[PDB]
Amino acid sequence: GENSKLNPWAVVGFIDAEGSFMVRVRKNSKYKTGWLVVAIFSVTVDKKDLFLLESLKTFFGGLGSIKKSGNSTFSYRIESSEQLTKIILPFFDKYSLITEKLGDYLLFKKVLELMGTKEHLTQRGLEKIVSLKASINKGLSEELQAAFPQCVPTPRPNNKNIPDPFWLAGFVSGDGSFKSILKKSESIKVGFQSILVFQITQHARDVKLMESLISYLGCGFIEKDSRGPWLYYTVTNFSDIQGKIIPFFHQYKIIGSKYGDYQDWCKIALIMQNKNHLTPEGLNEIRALKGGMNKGRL
DNA sequence: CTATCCTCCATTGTCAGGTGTACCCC
DNA sequence: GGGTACACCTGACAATGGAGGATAGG
Ligand SMILES: [Ca+2]
Repeated sequence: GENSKLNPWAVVGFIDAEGSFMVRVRKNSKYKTGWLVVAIFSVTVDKKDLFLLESLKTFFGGLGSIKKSGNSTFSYRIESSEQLTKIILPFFDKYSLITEKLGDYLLFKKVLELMGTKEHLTQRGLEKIVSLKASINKGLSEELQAAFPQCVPTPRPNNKNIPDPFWLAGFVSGDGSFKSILKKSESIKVGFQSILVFQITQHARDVKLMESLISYLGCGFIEKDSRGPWLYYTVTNFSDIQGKIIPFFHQYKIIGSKYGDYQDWCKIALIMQNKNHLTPEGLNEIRALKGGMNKGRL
C-alpha cells in the first residue's frame, strides 16, 4: 500500500484515536532563551500497518517521513513547523476532531502560531508556549516543572458530536476491537461457548462521547474498568452484532490491518448464524479463524 | 543560534482473551 | 437439557510520547 483514497472523516476519526500532537521543549544553552521549542504531528503503528502510514503520507500531499520507531513499530511524522502550518492546520480546522484530542490539537495550534510569528525565540513568548504544553498530553515532566515551577497551565477548552459515519469507521480502526472468545461451558454439546464481541476502548475523559455511541449505533453498553479510567463500549448481543455492527462497518469499511480482523469476524458470524458453531467441525472452523486473527495475525 | 533531519528509549495503558451465572429455549 | 448474554477479571508489549544528536543556513 501507498496509494488509496482515505475518507477525510475516516482520517480525522482515525487520528482522534491514534494520533499524537507533540509540543516539545528541549534544553540547549546554544539557544538564546536556553530552550529549543519543536512541534510534531505523530502517528505510530505496528509493522503490520506500514502501508497505512504510506497512504496517510499520501493523503497529506506526500509530506512528512515514515521511519522505524520502536522494535516492532514505525512512525509517520511531520516535524517542520512551516509544513505543519501549511498542510496540517488548515485540514484539521475545516474537519474538526471531536475527542479530547481536539483540545490537544487546539493548544498545538497556538504554539505553531507563536512559533509562526517567531515570538517563541523571544523570552515571555516561550513562557506562554510552556503554559500551553503544560495542559497538553501527559503534561510537564520533571525538568520542565523544575526549570518552570511558576507556570500556570493554560485553560483547557468543551464540546462532543459525531460529525460523520466515516469518522466512526476511522476512529474505530484505531481504538476498536472485534473480539472472538471461546468460553469453557459446562452445558453445551461441544464444550465451548462461541462469543463474538465488539469493543471500543477509550479514556473516561470522553465518557460523554462514548455514552452517545449507544444512541448512535442503536445498541451496546459502557462498562468502566475496575482499575482505572478506562471505558469499554461493548456489544455482546449476537442479534445486534449481525444486524447493526456488521452492516455498518461493511458500509463504512475499516482502514488498516484491523479490516482483516473484521472480515474473519464476519466469517465466524456466518458460521454462528447457521448454528454450525454447536458442531465440532464448525467449532474447529472457528478456532482457525480466531487463531489467525488479531494478536495472532500474519 | 535557529530549523529540520535522524536514530534511538521506558513506562503503562490499550487491546485482546478470558470468567461466573442469571435466565430464556426447549 | 442446550444455549445465550451482561458484568466482571486480567496481563503483555505495542502505543504513548518521549529522549538526543547531527546537520546545514542564516
Ligand atoms: Ca490511543
